[PDB]
Amino acid sequence: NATEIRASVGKMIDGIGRFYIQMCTELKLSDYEGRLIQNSLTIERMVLSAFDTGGPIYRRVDGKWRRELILYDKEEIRRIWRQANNGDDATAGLTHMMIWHSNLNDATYQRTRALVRTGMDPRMCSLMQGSTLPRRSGAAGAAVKGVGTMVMELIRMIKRGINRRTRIAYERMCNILKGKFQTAAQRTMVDQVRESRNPGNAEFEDLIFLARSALILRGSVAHKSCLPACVYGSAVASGYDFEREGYSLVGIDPFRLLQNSQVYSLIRPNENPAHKSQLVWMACHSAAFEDLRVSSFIRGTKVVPRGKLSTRGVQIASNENMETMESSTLELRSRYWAIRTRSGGNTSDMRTEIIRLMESARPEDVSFQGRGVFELSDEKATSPIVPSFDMSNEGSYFF
Amino acid sequence: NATEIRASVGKMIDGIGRFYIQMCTELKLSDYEGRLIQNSLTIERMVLSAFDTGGPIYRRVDGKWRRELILYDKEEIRRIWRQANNGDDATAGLTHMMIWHSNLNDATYQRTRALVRTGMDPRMCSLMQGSTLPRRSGAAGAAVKGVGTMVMELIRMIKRGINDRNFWRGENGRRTRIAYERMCNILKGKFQTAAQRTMVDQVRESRNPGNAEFEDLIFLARSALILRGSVAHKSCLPACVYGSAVASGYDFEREGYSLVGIDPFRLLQNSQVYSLIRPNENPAHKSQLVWMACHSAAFEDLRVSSFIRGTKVVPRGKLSTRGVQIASNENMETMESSTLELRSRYWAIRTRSGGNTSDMRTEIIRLMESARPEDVSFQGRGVFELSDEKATSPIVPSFDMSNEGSYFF
Repeated sequence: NATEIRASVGKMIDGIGRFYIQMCTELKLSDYEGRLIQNSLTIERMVLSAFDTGGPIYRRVDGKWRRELILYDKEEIRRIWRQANNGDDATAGLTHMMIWHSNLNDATYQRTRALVRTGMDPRMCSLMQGSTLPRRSGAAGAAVKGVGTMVMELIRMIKRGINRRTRIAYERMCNILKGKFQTAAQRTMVDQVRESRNPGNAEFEDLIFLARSALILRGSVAHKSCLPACVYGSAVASGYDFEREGYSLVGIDPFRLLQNSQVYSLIRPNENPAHKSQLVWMACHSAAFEDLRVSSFIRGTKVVPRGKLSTRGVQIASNENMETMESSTLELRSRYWAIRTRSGGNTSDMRTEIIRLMESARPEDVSFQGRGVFELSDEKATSPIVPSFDMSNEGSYFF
Repeated sequence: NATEIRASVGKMIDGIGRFYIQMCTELKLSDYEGRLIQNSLTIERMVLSAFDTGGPIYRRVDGKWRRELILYDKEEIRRIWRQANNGDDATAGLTHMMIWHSNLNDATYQRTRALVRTGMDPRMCSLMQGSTLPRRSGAAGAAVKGVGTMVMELIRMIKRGINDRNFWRGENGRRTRIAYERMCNILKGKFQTAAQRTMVDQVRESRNPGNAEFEDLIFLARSALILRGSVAHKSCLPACVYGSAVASGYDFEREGYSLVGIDPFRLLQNSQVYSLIRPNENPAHKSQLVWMACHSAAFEDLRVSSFIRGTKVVPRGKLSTRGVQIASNENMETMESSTLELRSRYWAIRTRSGGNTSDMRTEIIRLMESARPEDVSFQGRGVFELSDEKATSPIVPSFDMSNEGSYFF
């Protein structure tokens, strides 16, 4: 059923577009200045703030870039927003940029300080997908969350409490949690946790276990390709009428759109452009915890690890100066595309059950058997391509 | 030094009187109206509601009485205040009003509602003195408050942080903690035994105050039942009286006034103060009340209470009167006004001491274990006559005559 799902989400994409265009028309920005991922970000956040303000806005004068600090009627923003969505709320829409930000943050930063202070192992990076994503996120907003993400929450919710209506949350938060697991025991053990009203260290220690079980017996976590507002604004302005022509966040749509996007970015004096583009590209698909090998394969070019990456962050801090600042054109095109999946793959004390399953598991264990990559011409999911990694690679752990 | 105090006191007294006058002179009152206790309380309230306004103002239509829910412009009241007060902000004066009320409050309502609530034993009245006094009252406010109240406010927080909204955390949390500490130090201050005091320190040294800390305070509170705490007793009078007093041109600023001496009794002695009373009550029973409230002798031994006064001071459970102020829910055509018997044969001085004698928990028990109700405190002090204006002839009474039921409540 390509009617609702493909076209209803198109309508949510149209809104973001239209809005971005309106909002650019207010700031009286130029074309080059509306394609500046920097300005786009600021706008996106102005809105999510107002629906739950001012921000940094960069301008282009003969030669150099001028940063403007501006403020807008928090309500005016809310007004312009609905105008674009037919006076609707389109929570989906706000939630969408709510994720684009997430996926950018899960790739720009490593959230160790928080994991440890929670009592999670810092090496549990690949499980913190969407830890930045405000709880306000929608129902299809949490589905993108990693197993580890959920645990950090419950553990804090529990840690302060064990240190009224709050209950329905906890059970559900677990049901979701449990719905991440895709194996008997995994599933069953979550229940054994959800049994206690005042779950103390008994649980505190057990979920942490299950957290680690997912490192081997992963769960189902959806990935959503959420592009910057500018990309959708520009597309809408170019005539693309997505609600009519349909759009996806896990199909070929997002890659194809990024195959023509003209996004620019501010870039510090010593930073590497190629390295900058990489970053953004990984935020456009939630590939911050993907196997670098595959990311590079699909990308078309080296996908260098975080450490070796030359950049501190896409947003420009108030600290920096504009004199020594310039801007490059972001390389967002990719070689092939792939169905962003949700599945994690698979081959007494319920712990034992898992520990026993954990064991038989080898890192070499092939997942998504038969699934492959698609050419950018292959609109339909017709012919798949299987990658062979016998190759001089460059790692697998972005972090 | 000593001559100063009395000046400021007078200075304050004077201000107050000067004020209540202006209020009468305002509402176009009379000698009578301006002496009715109920009318006074309404004023004082409004004088306080103006520094964070309305109340019932009583008038007499020959045959019956009148209510008039007066709403006087807030900012104006606080402005006539400085006028009457030389353009000084008499905050102390405003504190005097507050206390008068607290002391009239303890003398009427038994605060059990709140005790069982915070988990304190319902039998701790002896300790809940000055509890209705808001935080808005300074050091004066605290000196008056007692162990019960101090514990109560501490337990209130201990618990408020168990629901824990990060109660003791973050920039504001750290600010609360500071407060919690202050209050711990206030409690500790009142204690006379190092054991109690040292044991306070053991509680305020925690950072996750919970049941542990909680039970230790309930403990410290029982102890104050026998190892008396050191509390402050003052003599605060309805400003209607202070009005009449300045009337005579009695300049307290000169003549000096005090809140722990004879001066308070001197006024109440020559003073005409009425109060509205409903049917089925003994018009003397209200007198006791107001009188008690005036001296804060709500938790004083009924003996020393009934002796210090000429008549026999009866307990609450045989005092037919449900308070000074009057509700709006019931008949006002049956309001017999009466003159309050606010006099006493003898006057005594109010004091601070309670006459005083986890290892601390095991050791405090000893002291308690050692105390006896038959122990005499304040050896050497007695009651004085109104002719002995300079406390000099102690009349140390012989008490136990089987009329022992000193527990007002």
